[PDB]
Amino acid sequence: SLGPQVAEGENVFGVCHIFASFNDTFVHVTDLSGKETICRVTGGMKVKADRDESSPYAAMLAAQDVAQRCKELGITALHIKLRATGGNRTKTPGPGAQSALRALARSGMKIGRIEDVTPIPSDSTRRKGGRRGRRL
RNA sequence: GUUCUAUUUUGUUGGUUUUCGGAACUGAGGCCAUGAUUAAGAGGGACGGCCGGGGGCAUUCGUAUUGCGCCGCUAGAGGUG
Repeated sequence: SLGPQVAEGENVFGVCHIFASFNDTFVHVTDLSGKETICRVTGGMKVKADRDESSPYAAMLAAQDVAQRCKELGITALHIKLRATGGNRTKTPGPGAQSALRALARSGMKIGRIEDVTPIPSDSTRRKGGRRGRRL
């Protein structure tokens, strides 16, 4: 919550691990090595309904809570890690990904670099489901 | 040359093996236009390089999933129309 940095000289950098699932929106702010984190508020905490924890409404509210909480410390430069479900499951980011990318800069924080660190398998195991799949 | 014999035969009577006619063995020959059609827009096999997620054995690398050990923050995380 205290920053000994000078405002005019440099900006304190950081990274964000934005997990985009089909039923939740995880945004996770940690420091440049990733061991010691800062703040993690989800899209399921901002809405009192499990149906819309990956809705675009839920994702941009989590960015504002990150924007309000991290402003107390002083980290304005924020790198971005876009992470999908990965593995044998889908590698496509969920619908609550772009809006989490979209709101937090508008509250006043500065964007670093965007990277895809999705847990993509080289060669994965058997995907969940049978030989016919998730028929419905 | 070796083995055997049908024989015409010794003017008619008794011995003998030759020439005589044959069947087989063996030796030196002469001679033959002296004996082999090609290699299938078929193959077999060889040779020489190249080619193959071809096979088997050993070796090596790579995420990912699950779980464990350590650290930081958390009241929600999963799942579904």
